[PDB]
Amino acid sequence: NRPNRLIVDEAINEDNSVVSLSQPKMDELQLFRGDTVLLKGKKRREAVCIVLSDDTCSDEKIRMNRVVRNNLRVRLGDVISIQPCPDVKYGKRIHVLPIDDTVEGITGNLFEVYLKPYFLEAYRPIRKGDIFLVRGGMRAVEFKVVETDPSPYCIVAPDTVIHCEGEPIKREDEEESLNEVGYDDIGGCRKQLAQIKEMVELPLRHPALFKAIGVKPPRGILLYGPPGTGKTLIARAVANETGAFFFLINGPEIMSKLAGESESNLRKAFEEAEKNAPAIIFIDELDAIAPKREKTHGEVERRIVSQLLTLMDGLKQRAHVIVMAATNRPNSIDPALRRFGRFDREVDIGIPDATGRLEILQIHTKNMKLADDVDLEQVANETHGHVGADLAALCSEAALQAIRKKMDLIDLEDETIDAEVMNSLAVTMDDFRWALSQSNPSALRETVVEVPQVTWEDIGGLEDVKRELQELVQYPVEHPDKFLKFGMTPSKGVLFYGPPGCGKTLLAKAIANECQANFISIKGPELLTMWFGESEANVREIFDKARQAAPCVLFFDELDSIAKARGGNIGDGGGAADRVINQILTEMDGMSTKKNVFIIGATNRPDIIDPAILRPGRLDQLIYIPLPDEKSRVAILKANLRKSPVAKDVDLEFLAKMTNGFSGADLTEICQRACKLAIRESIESEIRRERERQTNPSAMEVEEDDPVPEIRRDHFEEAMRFARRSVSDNDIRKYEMFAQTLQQSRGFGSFRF
Amino acid sequence: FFLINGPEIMSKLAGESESNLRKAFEEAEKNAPAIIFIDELDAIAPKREKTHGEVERRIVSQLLTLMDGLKQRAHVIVMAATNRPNSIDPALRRFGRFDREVDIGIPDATGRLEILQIHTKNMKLADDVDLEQVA
Amino acid sequence: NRPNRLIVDEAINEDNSVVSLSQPKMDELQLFRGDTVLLKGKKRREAVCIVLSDDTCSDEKIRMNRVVRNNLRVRLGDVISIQPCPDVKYGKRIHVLPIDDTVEGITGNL
Repeated sequence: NRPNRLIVDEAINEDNSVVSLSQPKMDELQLFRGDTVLLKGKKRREAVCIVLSDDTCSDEKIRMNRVVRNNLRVRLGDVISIQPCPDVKYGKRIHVLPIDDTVEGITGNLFEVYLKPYFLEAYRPIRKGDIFLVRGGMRAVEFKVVETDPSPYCIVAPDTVIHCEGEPIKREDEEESLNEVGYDDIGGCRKQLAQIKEMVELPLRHPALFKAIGVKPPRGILLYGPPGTGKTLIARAVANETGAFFFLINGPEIMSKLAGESESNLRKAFEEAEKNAPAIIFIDELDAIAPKREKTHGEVERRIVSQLLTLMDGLKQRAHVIVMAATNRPNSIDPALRRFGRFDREVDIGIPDATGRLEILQIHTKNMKLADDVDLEQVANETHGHVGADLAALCSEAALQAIRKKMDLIDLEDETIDAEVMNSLAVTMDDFRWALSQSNPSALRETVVEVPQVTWEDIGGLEDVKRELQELVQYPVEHPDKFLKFGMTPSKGVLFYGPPGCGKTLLAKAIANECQANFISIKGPELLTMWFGESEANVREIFDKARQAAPCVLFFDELDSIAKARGGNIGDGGGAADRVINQILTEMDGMSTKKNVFIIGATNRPDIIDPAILRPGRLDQLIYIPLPDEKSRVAILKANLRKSPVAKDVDLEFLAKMTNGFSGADLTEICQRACKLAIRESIESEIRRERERQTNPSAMEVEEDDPVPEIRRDHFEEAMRFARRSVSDNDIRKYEMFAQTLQQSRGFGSFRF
Repeated sequence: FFLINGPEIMSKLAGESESNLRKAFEEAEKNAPAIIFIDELDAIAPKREKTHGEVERRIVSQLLTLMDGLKQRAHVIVMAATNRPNSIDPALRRFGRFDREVDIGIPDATGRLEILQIHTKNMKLADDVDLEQVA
Repeated sequence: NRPNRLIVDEAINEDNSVVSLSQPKMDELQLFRGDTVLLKGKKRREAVCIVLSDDTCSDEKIRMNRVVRNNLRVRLGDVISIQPCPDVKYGKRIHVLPIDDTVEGITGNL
């Protein structure tokens, strides 16, 4: 219509396709009932204008029938210009092709039924997959018109010779055409995408603008995007939306085994596309595969690369040519085309944001069931780890889990498959959450494999530490607000300088279970490689994966091992490792974005720490965790008892008093030993009862006959007699000295005037 | 069934194996709602990341084109016969062939004994073969 | 399927190919002499079987015989009704090919 769009919400008429001719609509656009002005809808939309001017009763609003919007595969409220468009022209002999799902079951001759329904709903919709108000024949007679350029909307006239439907159009092909890939069907990084999309379109939509500029437009940019992000899918969909002489290319076809056959085929394709109309091609990282006569020794490949470069960058290459390049290697090493003029531009693609994730999720759900039981906004807010095609796969997995539950929640339902039941299945926030827990990011899916992790509730003590971890996690959710208020960035991570060997893996697992993001963990065993220089390459790969997967954590296991105290003292391997560690630290601190990371490290001792890494900035924070206290001992005992048969026979307070800060792992081991003794006693009692093999029907008054359904204080005393108390006084002194050294730098007052 | 040995997919002519695989996939698709068995698929490629082989890169591109095709499975099953269940293969690097892994109930432990019992019960008359020895 | 487990008991008729229909199938299948009673079964089963139902006396158990299960390749309790013969397609030249077992053991030519 105009930049002032028609508010098509509720037409004055209630037919299938009747635009309510507003006083403004019927006046500014001469939209009379006989005026069959074709509305400028979406995706080549045109029809006969059913004027529904009802300004006499109330204020006539410019509204199209909601049935028209539902039919035309559009939304109600669009702008459409009321003029006779050529998409529905005048025609003498128009081909008629009734659909197979429409021709089958129809009553009478096709011409007889059609002419009967030809006059009915003449001003119906003829847009993309538009369902005209074709009611008649006592059946779903889908008047599948050819919708040809000559008279796509057939006026009721005997002149229109109804050509026989030479083929009954199958419903599957019709659905596939309706299930097309649109430009708005992608979403995501619209800010970047439109920059190239409008650039391409305006050059064709307003070529006069390009002429007035005096500068030619690009010949097709390169999509430097993360692989498998739907980037291939997104490019294909964008090409499908564009109405141009497109001819995508693939590397497999680009690799011929004959003498120059691939290059000749590529040249022929380019020439045919140029001769056709607006050329559009798709590439798959064959330029990162281009040796540039320098990377590799494959001359035939190099020859093909050079010929392609000349074709795309040469004397009078082409007009109306769009060489769209999809960089499957995001860091496409193409020293030849990836420059000014040789490449048109470079489109950078990757993972979306939380808002973009929500948009993509909404797009996926739009073609899905009700999902009323599932809160999409909360799920998208939670789903801050996966993105793009990963998010789409997650949605598919949630649908599959809900469907598997419902089909399992029902019988096979092969006789009465209640579509109402299927719709009611929809999607559950329970099913969605179950899949999401089952789901994980694809990058981590090839990177890490988690094991069971107990919740922070199972974590005993470290209340201040738990609070700090919670604050760090919440920083991700509201850090925009904090930066807006103060303007201060958060810390990266803290070195959990815990008691020596007290077990910090427990803390790490508890954090990971309590973690709400993509928490990754380092491994001290996989630090170095025999291949020269591979260590920093592994380090670089890890850092890059972390930067890609924000928010993320880096549980630096064997922090002392990587620290190597000084670094670079003796041995060539030692020097190389020190260099790699320094490079990793510099990558960590720092010349990058540093979006969301967590430096979680536990070392043997502060002396074992890397002096440079231990320095601030390189070290964000540190947790010089001491050994367990009596209250901590009681907490650990309770946590252990959370899954055990308890008793009051042995006093937990007395146990803590006798502990004198003994190792909590020792207490857990003592509990395990007591439980094992009780279980063995129960097994022996059961064996003894079975020895008298049912001597009486009521031989066992307690059928289980649990001899130790509670904790035997005798077992506790026996475990105490064989206690460990692994707290080394020399190790105590060493950890205390390290802590005292740390605290020596500490100590400050109010410092307030 | 379309058994496709990974070793059989190794050719000296760059693309010849890839072109043959694409042709076989198309022929099976035109044939019926068939099932493709990608034998030795895990070692069939290095995902063109660990290896600098341009042939490997071409094979990966063909797979991402052939295996990931626009409705290229008209009721067709691309069953990727991985060499090892946990082998970190090329498709581990490129999780596009397993762009969706089905929640499917995996095997059992007495399935060794069960399969031995089936084989003995298939046509064998070894009555004196004790089932305890089989277990 | 249905929540009530179908009782797999002995068929009323001794022959495997002949079975007794249930109460609902006693009169549901119309007995026609000029048209073969093709029962709708599993694997495109169009079998011209009898409409002999023991439902006129008692509730005949819905269960196949010892060889009927391997014959029809249908599970116990599966619903089978008299429907149009889908395995019987009339064509311009529709002839049944012979086999060696059809030739071997039979007197004269196949």
